[PDB]
Amino acid sequence: QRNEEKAQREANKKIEKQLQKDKQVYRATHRLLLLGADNSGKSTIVKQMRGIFETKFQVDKVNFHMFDVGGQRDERRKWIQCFNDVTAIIFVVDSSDYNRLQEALNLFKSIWNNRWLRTISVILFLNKQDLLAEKVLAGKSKIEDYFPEFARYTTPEDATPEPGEDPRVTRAKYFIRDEFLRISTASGDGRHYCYPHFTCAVDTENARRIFNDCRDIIQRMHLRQYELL
Amino acid sequence: SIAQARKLVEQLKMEANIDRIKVSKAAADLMAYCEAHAKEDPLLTPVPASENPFRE
Amino acid sequence: SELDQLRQEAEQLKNQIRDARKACADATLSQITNNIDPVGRIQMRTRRTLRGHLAKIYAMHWGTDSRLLVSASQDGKLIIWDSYTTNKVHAIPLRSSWVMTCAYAPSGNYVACGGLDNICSIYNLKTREGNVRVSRELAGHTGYLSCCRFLDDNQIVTSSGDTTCALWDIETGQQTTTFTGHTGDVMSLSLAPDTRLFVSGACDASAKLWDVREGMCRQTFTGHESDINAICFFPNGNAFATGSDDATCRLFDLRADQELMTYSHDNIICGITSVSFSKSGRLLLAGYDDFNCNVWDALKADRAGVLAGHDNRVSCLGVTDDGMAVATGSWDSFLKIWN
Amino acid sequence: QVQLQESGGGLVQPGGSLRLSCAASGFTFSNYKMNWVRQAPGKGLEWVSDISQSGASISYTGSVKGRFTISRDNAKNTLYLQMNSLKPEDTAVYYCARCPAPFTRDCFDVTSTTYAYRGQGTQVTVSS
Amino acid sequence: FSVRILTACFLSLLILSTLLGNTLVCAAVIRFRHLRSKVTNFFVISLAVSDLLVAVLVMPWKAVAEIAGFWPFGSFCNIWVAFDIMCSTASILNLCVISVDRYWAISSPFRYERKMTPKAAFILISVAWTLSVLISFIPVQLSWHKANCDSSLSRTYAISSSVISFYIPVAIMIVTYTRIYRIAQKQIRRIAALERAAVHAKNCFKRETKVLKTLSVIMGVFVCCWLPFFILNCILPFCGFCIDSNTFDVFVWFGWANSSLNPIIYAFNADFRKAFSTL
Ligand SMILES: CC(C)CCC[C@@H](C)[C@H]1CC[C@H]2[C@@H]3CC=C4C[C@@H](O)CC[C@]4(C)[C@H]3CC[C@]12C
Ligand SMILES: Oc1ccc([C@H]2CNCCc3c2cc(O)c(O)c3Cl)cc1
Ligand SMILES: Oc1ccc([C@H]2CNCCc3c2cc(O)c(O)c3Cl)cc1
Repeated sequence: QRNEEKAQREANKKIEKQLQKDKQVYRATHRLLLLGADNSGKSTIVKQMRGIFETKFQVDKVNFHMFDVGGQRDERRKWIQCFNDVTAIIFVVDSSDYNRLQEALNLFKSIWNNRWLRTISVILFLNKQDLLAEKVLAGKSKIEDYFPEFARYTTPEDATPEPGEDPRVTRAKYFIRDEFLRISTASGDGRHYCYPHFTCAVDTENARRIFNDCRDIIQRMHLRQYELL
Repeated sequence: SIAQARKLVEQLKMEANIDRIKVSKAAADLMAYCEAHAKEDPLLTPVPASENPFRE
Repeated sequence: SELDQLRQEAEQLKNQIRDARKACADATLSQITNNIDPVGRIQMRTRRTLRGHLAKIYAMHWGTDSRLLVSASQDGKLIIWDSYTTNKVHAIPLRSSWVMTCAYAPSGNYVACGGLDNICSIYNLKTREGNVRVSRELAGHTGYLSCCRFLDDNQIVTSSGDTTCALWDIETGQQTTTFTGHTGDVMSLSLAPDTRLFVSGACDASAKLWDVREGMCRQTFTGHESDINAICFFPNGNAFATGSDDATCRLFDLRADQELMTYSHDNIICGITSVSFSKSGRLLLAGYDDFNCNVWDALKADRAGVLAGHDNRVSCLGVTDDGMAVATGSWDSFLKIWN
Repeated sequence: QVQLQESGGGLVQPGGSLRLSCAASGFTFSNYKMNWVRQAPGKGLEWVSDISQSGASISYTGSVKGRFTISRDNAKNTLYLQMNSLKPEDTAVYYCARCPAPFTRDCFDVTSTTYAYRGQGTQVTVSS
Repeated sequence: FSVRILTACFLSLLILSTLLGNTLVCAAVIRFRHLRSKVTNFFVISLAVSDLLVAVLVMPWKAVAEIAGFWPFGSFCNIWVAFDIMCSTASILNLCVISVDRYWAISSPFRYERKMTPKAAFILISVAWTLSVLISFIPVQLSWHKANCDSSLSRTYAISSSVISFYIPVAIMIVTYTRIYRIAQKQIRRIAALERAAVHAKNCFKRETKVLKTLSVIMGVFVCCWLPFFILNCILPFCGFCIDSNTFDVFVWFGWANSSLNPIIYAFNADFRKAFSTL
């Protein structure tokens, strides 16, 4: 029955041909994992990218697809380990609500120190900055009540505030960014880095930010590969 | 909750009525099963390469 | 309050169960098996290497013929390999690329897959057109599917991330039976050789035994220190081994309601991903996160050998129905056969 | 069987001092990161305290910063949390929550619905 | 004599080290199929094969000639000359390709992933080896390199072959590594800014040195091994101030010792280090 073995041989050849055809597309597409608590703006972000598990968008002939898991339960312990090969984790944080910020920092620390996710960079989107602006301008909710260190924090000199921005708002937002980078840098160890970004719900240039951040991630991965960095 | 507590209570009460055997009995059963199939396990007793499908 | 009384009664029942378990613990199986001869050093070598997957692998299952196999990777493909000649018989694309499980029907007529899509997809291998196509899509779970196994061509038992198991009839598409009682995510299940019962391990460090026909949790085992990732029946059918994240394997008996063996070493500090017995049940092959595989003597608790062929964590492992060879699939997108 | 039992707490005037002791049985207490989680009435569970395997790294919630002290004894297998100068908004049900995996600085125990490795909870109430 | 035995021992250690290193690099790929999967390993293997050929073909015969003091192989030497310039130019050119390859992997990463299929790597390797053969075997058999067989290279051939086989690789490598240094320094500036912000928040150069050390060693080993040889190979045919034959032999020995040194630099990646340790 050598004819059967030959038939299986061309079946195998066709299967490998189709597999290579799919492999080219798979290597040509970039996975992304979108994560963040509810009422953070992830739905607004994916809508701007144009509640759904999957989103696809193309920038400069580069194809990204974002995965947002909503159907799974609240526990994130074991269904996140399947995202160890994604290009980046887009972590969305609602900066306007100080009550649940500590949960966001704990989740970011858990992702950062994860044994299977130590190689995955995190792109941090501090959404809803305008609401934080009215919150700090009103003076009804003080950050010192939730974060005492803010009473003794000074705004960094490498800050680029918008024209007309209240420096109190700049100090608050950069204090949040400083907490997140403090969590990130403790065990950064050169493998993965965090990319903070300051965004609002009305922004239309978000897709470019992830593109630039992924370019930086791939450049730094290649640099670490050749032992330069 | 109360419903979950009642379900756990009834499940534990129903499970507590299961009759268990001595550890030595399970030990003897495992010994008999392992000795009854020791000669037929290719991983335990290495088979000749002539009858091994993965050797060429 | 009635809740406090129920909690106190449950604690009393747990104490009674512990006392009854300690009463039957007259001795340990280590003393009984200290008189048997060691199996000797077992050094297996990679006889076949199965390459072609694009991403990490999560599952595999050898069929009754001990010839064909299934494998799932995060590229959204199900590849049916011929173990003897390393040929590929089918390459089934998947609508959802995040699958975690596979099953091979005893008749060889169907394959199963499932994952984060919350859907159990059944594909018919035997088609009249020559091309494999999906047959049924089972929906109703609110959590990710972790493992699924066929009883026959008409009954499939599935384990989901919503802490529930479900016995489905493929034709009608309905949950014929629902198994509930687990608090944490249930990660793996195995069916008994007579298919009368099946055990499942969860993230609450507990395993539960279920009757397929009635859906009643007959018995429950605890003892693990962390999440359970693997489970498989002893070939006899009266015992099973479980792997956990605390770097320990534990062998329990169905009738004894107690823990029989604990397999651990001081130089291994990573969890166990897959556990399976050999044909005679003497060798227990376990996969570890430290990129290696270890074979335990299921009778003397001593390691009989290491399979260090993978450069990444091993996620799936399996033995034939004839006990002839063992396949290991790891996150490097390769399968390796050992004999 | 994993069993984390916490004790202490109850009704007390504001500004008092309370000690919470968590009893861990059935596992290796030294190899596990431990956390203290409280659930405010009408609000979800929130992280309140942390302690590492060796006690080298200690963290607190910003709100309870400077008022809560956590102590861990591996030999006795008991976790302590001492609270002083309580505020009227500090009343909640406190759970002794263990981090999921050994030899890891990672925790996902702030979950609300179900978590296996938590105790029943000790109620502490502050009022005039 | 003492000098003869010492030179014999030095040459024996040089050739044995070259064989050991390049055969180990080749075996790491022959035995392990995961290394050959990546595109850059194609260029690394091509360079390793070029260095192994350099060693096994060129070194033993010139070593025997040096020890005996005269060429004992008669008319073989002409062919051997064609076996030198072809094998050496394949060593220098491949490095160039590797360098430019790295540049793209650092400079245009997405286009590098989409555009460098293994076909492109095969085309680059084929171009390198085709240049190596067509600059060496064609002129040698047609007697364009001749102005014991110790024949001074003709003025035209020496300048032309030197220009191509060195000054195109060295210029390309210098431009590539300057661009890579600029990119790496920009990235290090960004990382240092973020790290300084984090440190200042906690309170309330070395990475640049590492980049400089790596680039300096990678460029400097190659330059110190090759450049003196090529400047002398350009000057001496033009006006034979001048140097003797022993100095020329020393510099060609440095040129071929670069082939021995290349495995340590270009082939001691993290993936390769495990492979050599296992073997
Ligand atoms: C011309 C004669 C003297 C020597 C020619 C040998 C050249 C063509 C050989 C030497 C080693 C060969 C390489 C050896 C290994 C590989 C990896 C393989 O996956 C792709 C081909 C590739 C990269 C070969 C390319 C061609 C190659 C470079
Ligand atoms: O492939 C090769 C062939 C030959 C040589 C050497 C040989 N040893 C004597 C010195 C010498 C050489 C070449 C010259 O062209 C020359 O003018 C001089 Cl003086 C090197 C590499
Ligand atoms: O008389 C002779 C002198 C030297 C040589 C070799 C020396 N060995 C290095 C390789 C090499 C040579 C010549 C080139 O012109 C060239 O471009 C290269 Cl790369 C040959 C004949």
